[PDB]
Amino acid sequence: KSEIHLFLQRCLARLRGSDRQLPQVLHMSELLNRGLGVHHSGILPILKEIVEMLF
Amino acid sequence: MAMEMRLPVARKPLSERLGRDTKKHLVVPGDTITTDTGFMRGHGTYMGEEKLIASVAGSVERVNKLICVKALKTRYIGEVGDIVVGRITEVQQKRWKVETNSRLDSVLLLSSMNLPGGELRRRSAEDELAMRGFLQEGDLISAEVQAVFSDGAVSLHTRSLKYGKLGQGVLVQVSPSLVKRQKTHFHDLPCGASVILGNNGFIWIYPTPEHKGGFIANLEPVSLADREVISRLRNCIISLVTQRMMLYDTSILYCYEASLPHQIKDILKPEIMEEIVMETRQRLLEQEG
Amino acid sequence: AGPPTLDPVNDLQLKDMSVVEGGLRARKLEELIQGAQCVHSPRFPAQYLKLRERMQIQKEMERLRFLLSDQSLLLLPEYHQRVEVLRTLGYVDEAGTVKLAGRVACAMSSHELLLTELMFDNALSTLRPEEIAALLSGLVCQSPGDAGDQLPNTLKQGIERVRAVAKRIGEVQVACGLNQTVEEFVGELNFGLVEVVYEWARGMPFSELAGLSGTPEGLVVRCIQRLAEMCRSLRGAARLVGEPVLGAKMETAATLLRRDIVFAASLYTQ
Amino acid sequence: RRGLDPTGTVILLCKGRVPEMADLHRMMMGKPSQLQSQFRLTYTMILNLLRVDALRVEDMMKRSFSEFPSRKDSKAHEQALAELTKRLGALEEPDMTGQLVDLPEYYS
Amino acid sequence: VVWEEVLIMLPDHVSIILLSATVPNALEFADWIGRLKRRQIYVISTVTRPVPLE
Amino acid sequence: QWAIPVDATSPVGDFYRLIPQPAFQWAFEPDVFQKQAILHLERHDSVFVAAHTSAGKTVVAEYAIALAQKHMTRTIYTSPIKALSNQKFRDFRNTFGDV
Repeated sequence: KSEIHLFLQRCLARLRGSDRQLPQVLHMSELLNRGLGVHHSGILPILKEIVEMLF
Repeated sequence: MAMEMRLPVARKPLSERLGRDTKKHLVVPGDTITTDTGFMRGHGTYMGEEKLIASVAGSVERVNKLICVKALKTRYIGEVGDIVVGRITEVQQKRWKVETNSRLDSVLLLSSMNLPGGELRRRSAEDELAMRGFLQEGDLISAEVQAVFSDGAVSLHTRSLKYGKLGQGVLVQVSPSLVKRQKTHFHDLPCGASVILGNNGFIWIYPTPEHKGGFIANLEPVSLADREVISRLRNCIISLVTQRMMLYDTSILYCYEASLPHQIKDILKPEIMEEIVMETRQRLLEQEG
Repeated sequence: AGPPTLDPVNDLQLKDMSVVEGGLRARKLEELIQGAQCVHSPRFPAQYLKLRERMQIQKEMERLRFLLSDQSLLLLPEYHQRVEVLRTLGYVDEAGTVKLAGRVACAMSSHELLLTELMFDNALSTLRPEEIAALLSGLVCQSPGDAGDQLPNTLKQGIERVRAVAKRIGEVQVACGLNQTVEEFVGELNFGLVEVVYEWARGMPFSELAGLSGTPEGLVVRCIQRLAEMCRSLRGAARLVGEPVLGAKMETAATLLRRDIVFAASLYTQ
Repeated sequence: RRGLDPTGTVILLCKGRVPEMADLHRMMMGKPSQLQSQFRLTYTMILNLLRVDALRVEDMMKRSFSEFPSRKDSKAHEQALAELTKRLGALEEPDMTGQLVDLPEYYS
Repeated sequence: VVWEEVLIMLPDHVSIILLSATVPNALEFADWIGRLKRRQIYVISTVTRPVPLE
Repeated sequence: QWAIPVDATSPVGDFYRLIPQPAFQWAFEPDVFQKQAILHLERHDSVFVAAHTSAGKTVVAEYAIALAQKHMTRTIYTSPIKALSNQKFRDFRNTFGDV
């Protein structure tokens, strides 16, 4: 979980604060904390490649 | 040899020799064109206060919402996929500059050129030293427009087999409004020579390439029977272009046959053109009609 | 001479017009053959065989030319019917020559037919950029369509001035040789993402945009980057025509659409 | 992976009803579909090939893969055409005069 | 249709390397490619896929 | 004929006796079909491959990719799916060069 929280910390925090806290990114990174992941073309591409990076 | 020195003759106005009335709509700058609820301005007009005002002499042409004025004398305007003929006027570090009777110069990029070798070997900076050697100053090419820039400039490419540096022949420059739009601007007229009808007003006449890009020089003498054909086509093209005639394959073929009875040297007179253009006019009238 | 044969028409009650006509033709041909002349002469069979052989040879070479012929193509009639529909509309004039209206459609990306006639028929070119950036979304939104009655009074008018053009291209589509229904042509156009892209372009924060909009925010950015390409391609058409009234509001829309979340893309961009 | 696991498993999870095995064997145990062709025409292809003129729509029609089972033996086709046309000249004209005037009509 | 249009329009100075996954009738697909272009192609196929799975 | 199916065992008799100069080395061992394709690919030939493992077919692909920078040319990789389109880019980014 420390590795997850540091890779995600250097991934997600590269953009403006208004975009940094959005329901999609918190609702996916929360399930990523437990070790899950949902992948389909209806999510943001930056959130899309995070899952395959961890996988 | 007698060195004829004639005297000027007064011109007959109104084109009374045939007699026709136009059914078109003609305007001059300052005239107020139709000013209905909603219309879109074309090229040749501008807008003032709730008015569509013509800005150039010509005839209005509308296709279903569009008021525009077509002038009768302009310079060439570039369009995508248009056959042009030009001459190199500047050789730069990474480009050439070509003059094609436009409001600006045209750029031939080094990236788009069939370099010597004509196949896939390599493309790097070693070619840049000799690029300015073969396409030197004052050469003739025949390329196709690629895209339109943001200030009316045109970029032209030579990515085919029929395009590239041209060889021997003669060049005739006319106004870029006497060439009829078609789908085949390359011709192989069954007379003994060929022709390229440049959409910019450059007409290039060269002999047929015997059997079968500038790789071949072929700087050897051309047979006597070929020059007389080139001179005949040169004079016939001048004759049709002068009065009104729009140039394309059938008009030149028709006039060439009509020019056989008398010599190629003696056709420079004001009346011999009229007696040839009228005969071609009636041949077109009895064929199309 | 043969036992009495059953009538193909009356005995078996096969009331087919072709059968009756062929039977009558057969009886007439038999009657005419009974009065033939060539059967009687010295060498009818040999020259008859020669004529038969010549006819088979003729049939074979013409069949081979037809095999090596352009008319053998399957969809060539469909290509002709797809050219006549492109000629009834003033794009191609006569035998491979393209008009000015046929050169605008060449320099586009998608929906050339429905977008060029909108360019000519003035229904959008007299609106503000933040609005015309919303109507063009109906082409590429790719979502189920349910509008909102709280929209401005001009939008409930702005949607059928393009559906009329759809009911103007469908009629020439169907009655030209094509097998595509007029109604299903209009079914392609849907307006699910029409209001959301409006406040999105107006400059409203995305946080409440995702909350109020009833769709996941993964396809919105792709719809945006699809819309911006056609708005980037309408400038070349307005420049080709020479009508910068629309070519100015397209530039304003293009600069009004570029946000920073769109360009985020991947992690190691730079 | 290329040996980078012991084995692997593909579980089928049926959650609503029996899966009608007769098509399970049709899918699992069965050779893949033949490489067909779905060449089709759109306004975009014609518009793009109309402005520039180096190809034709008929050339793309004939050089496609849907016409392969017909034009695979074209050269033999015109060769046979030429041979059969040559055989036409070797046939003397059958007699059409005298009482053999009705011979072509009788043949028809 | 996307693949076919590219393959026909693709010039003759490029050596393509197709990588399918066990397509049955691959002995004539490359025949057609080798006949459309004046070029010679080679076909390779294998059996006995490793890491067996049930 | 334009179509030659090379036998699975007949052509290959040796691999390192030919190609005297080295190539894109692999940490693991190359299989018979990968060397079969590499032998033809060196002659600028056209190659068709029909196998089952995914990355096993990519060996000749990155052989061609590494061979292009020795020829200064360019290569195009086509992936008709978005997830796989960027995975190969990520694989070859840290591996070498610019993609």
